[PDB]
Amino acid sequence: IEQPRWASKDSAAGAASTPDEKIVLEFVDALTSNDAAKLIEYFAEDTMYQNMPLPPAYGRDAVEQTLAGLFTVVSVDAVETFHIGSSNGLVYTERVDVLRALPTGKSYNFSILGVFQLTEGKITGWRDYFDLREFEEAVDLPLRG
Repeated sequence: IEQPRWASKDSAAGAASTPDEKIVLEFVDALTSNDAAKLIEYFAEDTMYQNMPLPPAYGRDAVEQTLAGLFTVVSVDAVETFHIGSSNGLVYTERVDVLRALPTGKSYNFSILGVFQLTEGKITGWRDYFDLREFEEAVDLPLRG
């Protein structure tokens, strides 16, 4: 999985330079855990998680459940973060997630730009934007949108 032509060293993951950037980098790196119980610890009680524009999860319980549901049908095999940056309390990750369907073994590269909001170092919001065309096939759960 190569570096894109448009990747900029000035915003590379290794150049993350605020507490929030470093926390978010750590979190998306921990996605390969496939471990909802570990991942949920990064979230505030008052929080949200959405794969745009699918129905959002609000509240830590809902986030935990949807993360747990994901890892029953999908392994996040790799996360490759090309850019990380932050502005006005928001953190951006321009990246690629590699998802492998557990029942088919088929692998999928998703180009993602995600925005995170943290409050006192805990995730208050997380919205990933990417193409969902292959998402319905890749995740063996009914899309609810």
